[PDB]
Amino acid sequence: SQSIIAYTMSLGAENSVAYSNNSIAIPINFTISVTTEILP
Amino acid sequence: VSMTKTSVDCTMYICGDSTECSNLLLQYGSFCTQLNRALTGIAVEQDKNTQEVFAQVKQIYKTPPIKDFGGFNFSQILPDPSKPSKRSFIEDLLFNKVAQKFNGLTVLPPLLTDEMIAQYTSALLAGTITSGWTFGAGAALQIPFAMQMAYRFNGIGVTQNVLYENQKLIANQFNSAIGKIQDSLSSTASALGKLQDVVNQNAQALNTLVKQLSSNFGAISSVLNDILARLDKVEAEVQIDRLITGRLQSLQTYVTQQLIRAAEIRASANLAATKMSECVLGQSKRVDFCGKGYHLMSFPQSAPHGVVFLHVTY
Amino acid sequence: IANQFNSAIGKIQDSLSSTASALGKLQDVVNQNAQALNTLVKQLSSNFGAISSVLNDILARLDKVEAEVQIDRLITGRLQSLQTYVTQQLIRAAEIRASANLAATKMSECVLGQSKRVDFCGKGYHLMSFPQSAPHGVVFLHVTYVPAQEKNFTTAPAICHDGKAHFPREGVFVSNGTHWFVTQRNFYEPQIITTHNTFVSGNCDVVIGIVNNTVYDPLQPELDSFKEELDKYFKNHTSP
Amino acid sequence: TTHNTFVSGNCDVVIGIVNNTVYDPLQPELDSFKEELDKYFKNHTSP
Ligand SMILES: *[C@@H]1O[C@H](CO)[C@@H](O[C@@H]2O[C@H](CO)[C@@H](O[C@H]3O[C@H](CO)[C@@H](O)[C@H](O)[C@@H]3O)[C@H](O)[C@H]2NC(C)=O)[C@H](O)[C@H]1NC(C)=O
Ligand SMILES: *[C@@H]1O[C@H](CO)[C@@H](O[C@@H]2O[C@H](CO)[C@@H](O[C@H]3O[C@H](CO)[C@@H](O)[C@H](O)[C@@H]3O)[C@H](O)[C@H]2NC(C)=O)[C@H](O)[C@H]1NC(C)=O
Ligand SMILES: *[C@@H]1O[C@H](CO)[C@@H](O[C@@H]2O[C@H](CO)[C@@H](O[C@H]3O[C@H](CO)[C@@H](O)[C@H](O)[C@@H]3O)[C@H](O)[C@H]2NC(C)=O)[C@H](O)[C@H]1NC(C)=O
Ligand SMILES: *[C@@H]1O[C@H](CO[C@@H]2O[C@@H](C)[C@@H](O)[C@@H](O)[C@@H]2O)[C@@H](O[C@@H]2O[C@H](CO)[C@@H](O)[C@H](O)[C@H]2NC(C)=O)[C@H](O)[C@H]1NC(C)=O
Ligand SMILES: *[C@@H]1O[C@H](CO)[C@@H](O[C@@H]2O[C@H](CO)[C@@H](O)[C@H](O)[C@H]2NC(C)=O)[C@H](O)[C@H]1NC(C)=O
Ligand SMILES: *[C@@H]1O[C@H](CO)[C@@H](O)[C@H](O)[C@H]1NC(C)=O
Ligand SMILES: *[C@@H]1O[C@H](CO)[C@@H](O)[C@H](O)[C@H]1NC(C)=O
Ligand SMILES: *[C@@H]1O[C@H](CO)[C@@H](O)[C@H](O)[C@H]1NC(C)=O
Repeated sequence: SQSIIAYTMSLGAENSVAYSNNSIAIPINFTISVTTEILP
Repeated sequence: VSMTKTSVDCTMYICGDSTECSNLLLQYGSFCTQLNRALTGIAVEQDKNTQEVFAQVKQIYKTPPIKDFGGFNFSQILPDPSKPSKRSFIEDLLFNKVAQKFNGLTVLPPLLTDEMIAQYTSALLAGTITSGWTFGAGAALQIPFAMQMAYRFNGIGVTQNVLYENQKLIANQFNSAIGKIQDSLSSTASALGKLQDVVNQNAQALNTLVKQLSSNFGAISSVLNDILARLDKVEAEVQIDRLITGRLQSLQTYVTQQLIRAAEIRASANLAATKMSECVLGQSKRVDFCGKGYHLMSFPQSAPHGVVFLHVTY
Repeated sequence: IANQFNSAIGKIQDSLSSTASALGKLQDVVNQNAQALNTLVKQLSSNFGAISSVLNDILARLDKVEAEVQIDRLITGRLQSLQTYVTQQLIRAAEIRASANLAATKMSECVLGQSKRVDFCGKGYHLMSFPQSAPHGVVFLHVTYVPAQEKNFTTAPAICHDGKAHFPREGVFVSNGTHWFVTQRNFYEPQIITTHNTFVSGNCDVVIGIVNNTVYDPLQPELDSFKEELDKYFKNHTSP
Repeated sequence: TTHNTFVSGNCDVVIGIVNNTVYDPLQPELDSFKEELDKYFKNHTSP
């Protein structure tokens, strides 16, 4: 049932953000994240 | 960031519609698969340069419809919905300053259309004026814009009461500062000349590449069909092989200029990806790295083949 | 924090034992060197207009005068192929030079240090990094603090208490709704607002969006406890 | 002193925490303020 499709590429996930002159978002928890970056 | 892509085919460029020429081309070997690979290695990279400069955010951020910024009039650098392109008043200006052809010269399109480059810019900017720096270092957390500006001042060793005691002046300066760059950009050319100076060299390299089709190298014409229409197939080859050894030097040089400039362009695109990281997604303390002065924040702007940074400095 | 670290290193291993193309940047340059040497060799078979591309096939069939006209083509084809190959390799030798000087800069700033540059020691806020040997390459395991669970709060730029404006020395003012606290900028750990958490400058006319709450003083109740004990000593000493 | 340090929570969680004085310098002042006040009450016993 497979096919090759073609499409206009998205720039990834959409996000309108709830900004206001008296609202702040603050983290209550966090992740220690390890990533691998490889260079010649 | 990018330079105008091209692709040029040995077969078309050396041989305008002759199989006698094309057998005499095959006589040299892998040169022409190799020169198709060299220019492909540039065309796959001007997209890579656009992606490392603009794709530093993995969401698209949208402005709020209200201008609740506590005095700072960013409308000149956010979108103008009245345009058929979702660009700003400043970014429209950056495109006001700066099918297939004969002979097998070509100009391939960028992977990202200019409209999508401008979309990444508007999202990096909507992050910048609402999310603090946090949309870089993690998820987007909203902060009041002038309380972000307070963190900036606390960053450059100014006590944050100096912002809240003068926020009106700091905005009436800032709105003039984004107003003065308009008046400069409205009329001066050379303020964007760096991109035009890149475009001129790719055009001057193509002008040369097509000019070199018109050269004898000791052959009885520069033209292929005007040698076939006269000399028969055996004695012609002494002519056609001289047009080959000439035209092939012409490609070998043109590709050498295009690879060496692709490295100069890469070096300028990787510097811009560092400017985008340290100046747009943060507040660097590298002195004069984000424009001359103590740095506060910077705004990316989309321009033909480049990125432009509007750096804000105390 | 250790379990998030151990989880992440365990995942970095589990990925490097399962995904193919993570080391692709190193594979790519080895593929270029394999492809560019293969191309330099495939040029040798080219006749270049000579009677044959095997040079022993000139030297076994022709004498000097006519062998010259053949051998000189083979010199021309090969020499050009080497001027091509060495220039292509020189341009690559800078692609590596730049990748090396970037890796030496990252080794120094991210392994021998902790960089306040954004995105230069992986994504997040940088804590530390670790070097791994790869064939012709380095891998940096960058270790980064990333904020993970967030919620909205109301905020204000200053608290007004004695008509004097109080500002955080570090951190930001946050209301959960009922109260006002001061918290460190990158982790929710609210504190009672005090003269230690907050410094003072000028007056509540000038700060756009200022709000009213008391700022706690630790001295007044403690020196009041001494005034209640003083009261007893005064009342006692009415009796003699 | 309390000025060279800052405070949060209690000794159950911090692995390898150590016992000591933290010497709040307000108090070896305000003790010497109470002992001066006590001299004023002792002087007030005399009239
Ligand atoms: C905003 O944060 C406040 C601080 O945590 C919180 O108020 C606090 O609520 C607790 C109960 O969860 C109170 O604790 C007292 O509760 C009763 C009172 O009679 C006693 O039996 C308990 O032993 C204990 O003393 C705190 O007193 C109270 N803190 C303060 C500073 O008043 C609010 O509820 C939070 N508001 C919102 C909108 O989230
Ligand atoms: C922040 O707190 C301030 C003090 O609690 C408060 O200021 C007070 O506002 C009231 C109401 O406007 C004033 O009341 C006086 O109004 C006029 C003069 O303006 C007089 O004719 C009246 O008799 C009455 O006394 C207070 O004078 C004023 N007090 C001080 C010391 O400023 C602010 O309004 C509060 N703001 C917010 C947003 O909470
Ligand atoms: C740091 O100082 C702590 C006291 O401020 C001390 O904790 C105290 O330790 C003693 C001796 O172990 C305990 O004494 C009691 O032990 C059990 C109950 O735990 C009883 O059965 C005994 O009869 C005896 O009374 C104290 O109860 C305990 N107090 C507290 C508040 O924990 C720490 O041990 C010291 N730590 C270090 C590393 O020096
Ligand atoms: C932060 O708040 C926004 C909107 O404000 C809230 O609106 C009410 C629902 C009520 O909760 C009020 O006390 C707040 O002031 C939230 O934004 C909404 O998010 C959902 C998805 O979760 C989305 O469907 C809505 O369209 C959003 N609305 C708006 C106006 O933006 C947001 O989720 C809150 N985020 C956090 C982390 O607390
Ligand atoms: C931000 O600045 C722009 C540019 O100065 C303002 O645009 C002007 O606005 C007035 C009032 O609407 C008009 O009469 C002018 O003709 C506009 N000029 C231009 C060039 O557009 C804009 O109003 C400001 N926006 C905010 C939110 O303050
Ligand atoms: C924030 O904006 C709203 C209008 O959208 C207004 O009611 C409120 O008073 C503003 N507060 C500040 C501090 O600007
Ligand atoms: C009052 O003074 C007497 C000595 O005259 C002393 O014994 C007593 O403890 C004092 N009590 C109080 C409450 O001050
Ligand atoms: C430190 O190490 C010793 C063993 O060398 C161990 O006995 C002790 O419990 C450790 N202390 C802490 C705080 O973990």
